[PDB]
Amino acid sequence: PIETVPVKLKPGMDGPKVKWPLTEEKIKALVEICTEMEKEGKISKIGPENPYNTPVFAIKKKDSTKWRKLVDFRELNKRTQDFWEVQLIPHPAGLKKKKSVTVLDVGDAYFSVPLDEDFRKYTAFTIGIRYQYNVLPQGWKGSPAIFQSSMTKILEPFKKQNPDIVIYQYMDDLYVGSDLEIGQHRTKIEELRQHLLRWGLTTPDKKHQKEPPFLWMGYELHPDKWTVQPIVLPEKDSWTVNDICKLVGKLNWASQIYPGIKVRQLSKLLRGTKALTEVIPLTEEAELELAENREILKEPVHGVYYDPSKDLIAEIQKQGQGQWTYQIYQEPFKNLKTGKYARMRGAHTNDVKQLTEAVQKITTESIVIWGKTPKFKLPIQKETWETWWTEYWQATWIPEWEFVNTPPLVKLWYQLEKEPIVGAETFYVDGAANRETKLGKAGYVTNKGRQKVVPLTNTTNQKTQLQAIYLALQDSGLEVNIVTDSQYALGIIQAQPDKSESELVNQIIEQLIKKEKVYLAWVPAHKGIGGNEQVDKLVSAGIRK
Amino acid sequence: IETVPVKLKPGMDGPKVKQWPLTEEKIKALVEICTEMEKEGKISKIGPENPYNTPVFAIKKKDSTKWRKLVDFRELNKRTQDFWEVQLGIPHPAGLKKKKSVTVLDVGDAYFSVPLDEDFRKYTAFTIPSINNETPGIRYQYNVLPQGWKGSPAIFQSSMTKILEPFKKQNPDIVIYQYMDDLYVGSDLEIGQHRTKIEELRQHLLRWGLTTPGYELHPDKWTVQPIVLPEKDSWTVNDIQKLVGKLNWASQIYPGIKVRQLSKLLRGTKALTEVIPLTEEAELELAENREILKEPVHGVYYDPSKDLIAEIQKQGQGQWTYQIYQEPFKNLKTGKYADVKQLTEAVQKITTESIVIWGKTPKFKLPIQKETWETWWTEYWQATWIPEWEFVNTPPLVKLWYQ
RNA sequence: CUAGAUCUAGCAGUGGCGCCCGAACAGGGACUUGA
Repeated sequence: PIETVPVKLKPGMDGPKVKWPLTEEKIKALVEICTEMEKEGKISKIGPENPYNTPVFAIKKKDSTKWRKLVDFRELNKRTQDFWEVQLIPHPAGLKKKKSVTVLDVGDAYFSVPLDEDFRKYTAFTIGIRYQYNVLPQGWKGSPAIFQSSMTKILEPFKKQNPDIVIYQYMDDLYVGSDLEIGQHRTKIEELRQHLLRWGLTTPDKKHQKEPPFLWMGYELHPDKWTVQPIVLPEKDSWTVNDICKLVGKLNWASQIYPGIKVRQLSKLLRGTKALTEVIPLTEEAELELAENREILKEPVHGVYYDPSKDLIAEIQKQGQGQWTYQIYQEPFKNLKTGKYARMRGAHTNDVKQLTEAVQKITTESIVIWGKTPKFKLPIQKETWETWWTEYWQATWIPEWEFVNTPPLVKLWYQLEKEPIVGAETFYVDGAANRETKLGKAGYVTNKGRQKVVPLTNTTNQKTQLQAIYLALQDSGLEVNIVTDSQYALGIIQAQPDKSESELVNQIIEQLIKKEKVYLAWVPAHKGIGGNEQVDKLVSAGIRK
Repeated sequence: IETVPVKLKPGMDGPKVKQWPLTEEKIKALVEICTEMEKEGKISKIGPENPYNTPVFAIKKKDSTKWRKLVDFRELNKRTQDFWEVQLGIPHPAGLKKKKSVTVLDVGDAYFSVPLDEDFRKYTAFTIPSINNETPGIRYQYNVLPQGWKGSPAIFQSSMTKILEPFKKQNPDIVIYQYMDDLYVGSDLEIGQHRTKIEELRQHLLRWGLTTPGYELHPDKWTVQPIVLPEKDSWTVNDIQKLVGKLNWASQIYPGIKVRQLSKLLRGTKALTEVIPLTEEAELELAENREILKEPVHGVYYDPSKDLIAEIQKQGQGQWTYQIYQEPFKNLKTGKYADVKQLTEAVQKITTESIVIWGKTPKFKLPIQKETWETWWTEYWQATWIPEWEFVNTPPLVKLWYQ
């Protein structure tokens, strides 16, 4: 029939030889399936010479009928030579608007492909009696790859005969359809059924063809719309870690169509908690979070299918705390799908960097789904973005975009001047501690002798200098020109982070935003540069040695 | 035909790199060109028999609007270096860089006129991607000398020598270099005469039926950028601290550096907005540092066996910088250039510089995210070879190198 | 081959949420030796 692809083994290896215990009620069960597979013409039985072993492990799955058969290749998968993996899944929004849609399922398709005789020796199906699988077995590493390759190379001629028809294949489902009437649609469907039976496949005439909307791994495919499988949520008060993970997965899978989903406040509960039974209190924050999510999920919504002719637009609705959002619609209110981006690429970050990362991720998603980049409509002016990426140390470029006036907006609470100014004051500061006590100490200095020192508690040198500059700014005026001795403070300040994790830097920025202007510089130690060495010696009391 | 056999590093493993997403606008052209590429008998569809895979993409080069293709053999080259470094090696002349001007060429098309060892074709795996996972990638295999590789020319030099001899025999003053599919040339004469000789060389290559259908380059003008310092009279404590920090950061680079006379005025604490006129000792040290920095580095060399590194930063308004070094603090060249388009053009120029000077592709260090570049670098490419790369956070010390 | 109180059970391939280890770069701190 088809063209079987040879298969070899790893260098310097052979078949696995392993002796488990089975029950009795599952015996007649294995014999029945084995007989049906052998007499049908799929599996042979040659086990007199072949000294190999492939144990069995039956199990009762959902829709309890009985203990069905499986096969164990856990020890052979590693022995097998690594094969090529391709199918690493499509998205409903990545489809087209077709009228005549249909699906073509297949039963026992795996066993519909014989295997090379040179490798059938490695399938000793002991139980006795043996049955060597002459077709693609289950659990075998290269089973799905060979399956899809065979399917593609066998459907190639049909593709060449009907290029105007679309075929979005899958492991076993064959999504097909066009914008034609039902008549020649069913005619071509019968032609495809015949072309498939040419190779020995199965397709009935009363399957789930007019039965849809389909069920596609938790999706609902309608003629001119689509949506995820009908999702629900509990209505209790207590929450366990298991239930937390379950509902988080559910809401993250459903957020792709439902805009306005927050999982930050609800994901923070996992910090530290790792047991499988510890209960946690739903902080008022997460409480209102889940309440709003439920209220939003109280109404149904469906998507649409992308049209290659028309373009696609994007948009973003910021809400604070890094819980960004975005949608994609070709027309007003016709949101194709949505997503979410709240990752923390380092606690120290700002709003513009998060926006850049989000738009980059959206562009990548659109490229891998639709194959291009859409026009973005962001809540930010051109001059501010320009000044930012021009005064930065990277190249943050984005495609064509525009501004949208829909609060909340994006802006910079403060800026940084590249040149000191008169009327200000200088504060030579520094902060360190020891590796054992960590009771650091730091203060500030001025030209009029106005200095003051305060100690620290259990903090590293970095945090020590951070608290030092904190104390220095708490008593300073509005404008100042400060100098430091480490790159940590300068790197954290120049980045203009409008949000972070450590409450320390949060208070830093809170106290700094009120300042009308501010200036910062850096000079290294071990050289005696002005007040640097002076304050270092002053704070050297019982800190170094 | 004698397809010499070759393999990867001893007991090594073939490349199995993934394939980043592509755009349909380019995938259409890729499929359209691969149709004829296969019709011509250059490749053949295959299956998952081999787990190897190589990244692929399209481009839109200058002087045309077609959508050419290429391959990324970075891992293959890193693993098969020894092959072309020992078996089939070539010398690296140095006088070519002193010429008045040169003109890069492209003879990659001529490589397809020679099949390759069948046992080695298994390492030439390249799979085109698919949009929305519609259909698995249509795998293929380069049955002939692929492009973007240095082993194909390493083995084809045998015939390239005779192919070139008739022309260089008549023009000994001209010098030619061959690094990859792109060909080079040495010209030290009139520019019009240079272009006439280039046309004559094209006709020469076309002689035997082996058809071979930026633009120019001027390396004589490239010189090491001397680190320049400010020259003024009013040196506030802010500028004084700035200069002290710059000199201290340069000390570890330039051994003969001193800040003694400049470290005296710092002993007097004061604001950053007051002016202070330095004494003669300060001016003496200033002049000494100026005389020291203006001189190039003395004690550096080039190792043809070690690796290469070349950092790159950004200042503003297209004021780009760049450096090259093998070990830390070992500078070999500097310069200037005056967003993704600018960076791509700059790396292209610096790679051409490294090729004409040292004849080797360095390992850049781009100050940008990974996804952004990996996605938006192919659209603005024009060459045919691809060097390595990596990413690093820029500290506030290299930016002080220049404005 | 492993888990639970000699008996019973325990399977793999894909997409997510949450944790641990190793490699490379950056910043910081100490032990030996010499000037």
